Amino acid sequence: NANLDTLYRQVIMDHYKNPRNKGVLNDSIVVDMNNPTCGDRIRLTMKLDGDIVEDAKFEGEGCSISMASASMMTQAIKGKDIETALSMSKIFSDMMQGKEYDDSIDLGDIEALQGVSKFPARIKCATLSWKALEKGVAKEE
Ligand SMILES: [Zn+2]
Repeated sequence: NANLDTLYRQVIMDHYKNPRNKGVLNDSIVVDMNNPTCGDRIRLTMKLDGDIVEDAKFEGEGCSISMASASMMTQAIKGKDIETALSMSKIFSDMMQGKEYDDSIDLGDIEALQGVSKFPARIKCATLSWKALEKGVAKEE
């Protein structure tokens, strides 16, 4: 269990200390979202080719959970259509609240964030980036 806890922590820390897709995209949708209680803030940019998430980057500062989740999300949604990305967001939200471990879609590293469901107050952290995604694609309708 100690090694297993360390393995969960190492996946999350790999995404936190080696974040994927840091930065700001050219010619993109910009969404800002903040979690004032924990103090997490994310700026998600998304380059859409019509309804295709052609690219997605994020900048931010926050806890390990929120920034790791943003890294994993940007990596997971790249190349998907808006509809699929929103389905993935809903699947992840349900997985965070404990409703459905729907592995119909392979969420990869995102599933390590299931650990955070152990502490309910950090669920918001884990979902910050996904909320940004939804705000992003309700902006360009
Ligand atoms: Zn946080």
